[PDB]
Amino acid sequence: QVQLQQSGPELVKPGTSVKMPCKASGYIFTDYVISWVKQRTGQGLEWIGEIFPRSGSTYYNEKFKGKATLTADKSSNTAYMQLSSVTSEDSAVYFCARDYYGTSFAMDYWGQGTSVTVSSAKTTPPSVYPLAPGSAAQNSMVTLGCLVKGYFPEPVTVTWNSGSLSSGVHTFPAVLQSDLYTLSSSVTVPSSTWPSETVTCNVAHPASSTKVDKKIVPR
Amino acid sequence: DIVMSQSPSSLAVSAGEKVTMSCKSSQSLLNSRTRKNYLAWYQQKPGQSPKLLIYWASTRESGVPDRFTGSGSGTDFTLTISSVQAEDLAVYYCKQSFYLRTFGGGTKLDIKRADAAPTVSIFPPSSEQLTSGGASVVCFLNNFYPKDINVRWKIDGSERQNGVLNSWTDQDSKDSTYSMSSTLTLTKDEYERHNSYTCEATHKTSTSPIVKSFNRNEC
Repeated sequence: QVQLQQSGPELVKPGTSVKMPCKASGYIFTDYVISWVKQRTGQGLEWIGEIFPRSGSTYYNEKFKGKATLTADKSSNTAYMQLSSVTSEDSAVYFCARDYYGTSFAMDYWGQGTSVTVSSAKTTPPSVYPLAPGSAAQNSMVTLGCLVKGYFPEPVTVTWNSGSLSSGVHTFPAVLQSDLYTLSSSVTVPSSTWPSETVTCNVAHPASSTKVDKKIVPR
Repeated sequence: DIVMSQSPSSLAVSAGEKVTMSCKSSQSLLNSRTRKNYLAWYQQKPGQSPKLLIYWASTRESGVPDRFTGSGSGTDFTLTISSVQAEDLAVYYCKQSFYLRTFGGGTKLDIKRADAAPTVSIFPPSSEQLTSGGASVVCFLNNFYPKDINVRWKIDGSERQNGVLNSWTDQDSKDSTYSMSSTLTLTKDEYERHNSYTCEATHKTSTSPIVKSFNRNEC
């Protein structure tokens, strides 16, 4: 199982640095090149550069030379990207990629991406509020939700019954208002499931290391 | 620096229909010795990290449906989806690795389908949010097509525009629909004053708005 494991989300102050790890398991880490790729919010992908971990020789996109610095630790099969003197322009998701250089020349494995937000705004944890349905005539499926309000930065992840409830879920992209994000999620389940059973929504905010579970009770 | 170019930038077709998409490079990506074009095609579905589809211009990677096919050579390249599925919603990027790495700007595939009126649900404030002084009324307008939809909030019959926050999901990969959350946020005092709260959805599928409401003082 070729897997590339990237750190959870980063808030970093303007003018300072972030150093981000990509931990490689399932193959001979030194037989493959690691490529790093940037993706600004709702934009295309942009290749940052590549490191040959066996030698440590690096190549980049010339836009990022002197902004991004790539290293590797052969002992711990872990590649790293440092970004120095960062600006709002550096805010993005960053991936690492296994790069089958010398044969396919393609990035066959991608880590899950690291969200980097550049701001001197404070880390704030979310308030998670249950959305239990009111008085209405709307009667075979019931829809419930969670309001995740007043957190910085992105992201939060939301799961229902810790991931058991996957179909019929809609999590809506957060919206920034005055240094603070708000997001919402909905789950749609049979009328035979709730409230006879438990539907709990799980909010992770890794920036502030928050995990909250909000049980959806009626009324 | 090899520049890469995709057209069209957006693209919308029905399930089961064919779609082709174009990728041009500023130089030839063909290596005369190996006989291979270093041009790859990737798929990035919404929320997910990219996935390698094809390498050497025409060689389909593992874990990729046979409906995907790559072709071309030199400086002109094509991706054919021979029978598009709902799951194929995504941006498709071509990328050269002939020298360094360059990604195209992306070709967004939107899926077109039979219209659907939205399932609307309205949720009063959580008792927990009202304890803190705040009052958010949330409306989920789920599983609709096409994406254009207006929402309006009435308070005791009068429209309200300040304090609303709206958020659209990307198209669903299973049924090709869209969804939206709309949240009307108020103080508890302001919420406590009035009695009727009403969420109206205007969509192509009816000329009559879909209306959902609740009375604060009721069950």
